[PDB]
Amino acid sequence: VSMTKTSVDCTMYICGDSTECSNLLLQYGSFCTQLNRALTGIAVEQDK
Amino acid sequence: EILDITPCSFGGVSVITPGTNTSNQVAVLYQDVNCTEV
Ligand SMILES: *[C@@H]1O[C@H](CO)[C@@H](O)[C@H](O)[C@H]1NC(C)=O
Ligand SMILES: *[C@@H]1O[C@H](CO)[C@@H](O)[C@H](O)[C@H]1NC(C)=O
Repeated sequence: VSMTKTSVDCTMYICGDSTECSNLLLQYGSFCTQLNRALTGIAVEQDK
Repeated sequence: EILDITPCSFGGVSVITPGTNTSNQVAVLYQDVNCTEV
């Protein structure tokens, strides 16, 4: 019925403890923002 | 000597708030971490 809810942070996972790496990540647009909302919708549907 | 290394940046931050037309008060949800910042 329920699947294990996993919220993966794409800011920390992709670039560990690095602002300069995250500065290059912002050039990719919503790839971080969109995938984080995709896993967010999964955790919400598992609750529903 | 032997020193264990535990990475920093514990947990995420989730904002819990009612609607805009209700109130502007918010409740911050710290995930999987003890009260620290406050
Ligand atoms: C808030 O809700 C009340 C009651 O429905 C309505 O009269 C009012 O226009 C709403 N105000 C805003 C800012 O949405
Ligand atoms: C937060 O405090 C509780 C108190 O029992 C403790 O069990 C828990 O381990 C603390 N946070 C973490 C992730 O260790």
